[PDB]
Amino acid sequence: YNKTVSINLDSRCNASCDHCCFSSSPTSTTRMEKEYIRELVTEFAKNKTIQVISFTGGEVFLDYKFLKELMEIIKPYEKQITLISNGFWGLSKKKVQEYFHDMNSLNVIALTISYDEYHAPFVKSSSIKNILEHSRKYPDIDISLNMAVTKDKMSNHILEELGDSILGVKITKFPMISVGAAKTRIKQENIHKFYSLEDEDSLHCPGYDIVYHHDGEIYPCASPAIFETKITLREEYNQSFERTVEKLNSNLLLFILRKEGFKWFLNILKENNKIEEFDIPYEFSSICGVCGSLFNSAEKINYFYPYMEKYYNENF
Amino acid sequence: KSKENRWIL
Ligand SMILES: Nc1ncnc2c1ncn2[C@@H]1O[C@H](CSCC[C@H](N)C(=O)O)[C@@H](O)[C@H]1O
Ligand code: SF4
Ligand code: SF4
Repeated sequence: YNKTVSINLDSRCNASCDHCCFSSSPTSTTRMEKEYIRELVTEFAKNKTIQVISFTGGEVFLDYKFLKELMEIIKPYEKQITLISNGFWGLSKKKVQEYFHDMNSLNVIALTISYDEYHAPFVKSSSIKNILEHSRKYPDIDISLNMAVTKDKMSNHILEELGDSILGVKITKFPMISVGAAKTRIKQENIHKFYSLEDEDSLHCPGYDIVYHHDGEIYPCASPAIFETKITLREEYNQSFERTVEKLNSNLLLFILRKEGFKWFLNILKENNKIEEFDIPYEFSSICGVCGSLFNSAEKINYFYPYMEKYYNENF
Repeated sequence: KSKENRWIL
């Protein structure tokens, strides 16, 4: 898990999407300091094993001067960069031309644009179209469109209104994780259910990807669900990436999760009649929804401690 | 979006 790293630059956003896992908005104040982020980026650029550095938010193009400065710190080290954005900056074709020129010159290998019925009140369809159309001039930047959907807001008209600008662009529609604004602003019956507490053989985490988050903590993946858990990899303010990687690889809970899957934790809760007490829902839109419900409090994580200690003694 | 561990990236 030491070839990729991500930094969440800010919780601030121009949009206020009703599903947002971070409840991002123009008035969000959670963020690491700029100088601290410059130090993280410099360290990641100098690191010999990191190949990709990804930026997310919040909206990373909101303070473009700062994003460009960070990409310029990485440039002499030739690391690959990925960006994700709501594409608000697409409104002006001249701006789109400037940003694609910079992304091309700064080794940005992927740009993901999010557009759907939740983002639509904040960004015009023309802005998204301008970005997607201009991307054809930069075939080495992998362009994708992310569409967050619910049963009542499936983004069918959104895709039709993008017209031919989406031709050649990989589109993925995905359901909601019940975190952040999605917990209170979306009816739970409108969130698709694909998994249940019974299909335990398909309950496996897809893998870890280190994220240095805007709350100043470090998380083992970039799923919306993880940020409401108490699973953090930070032990001190000035912690190296070597130490973050070592902690991830020696975390007993994450080791058991990787090796045994969610059924190991779910069976303990079932045998001890803790499913209702810990508010574990019966159905979920994603395996991450199971993850988030198991570990979103210190009580829940600490409940598993004697079981994980017994697992360590029997297998190590 | 492809695998959940890189969902917001
Ligand atoms: N509760 C949630 N469940 C599922 N996807 C969510 C979510 N909250 C946010 N997302 C998705 O996470 C991705 C990154 S959000 C931050 C990057 C940028 N502002 C953007 O919107 O792309 C987006 O595609 C967004 O729609
Ligand atoms: S989903 Fe992206 S654009 Fe929407 S409020 Fe959250 S951070 Fe901003
Ligand atoms: S299952 Fe848990 S650890 Fe794995 S990607 Fe989803 S939220 Fe992250």
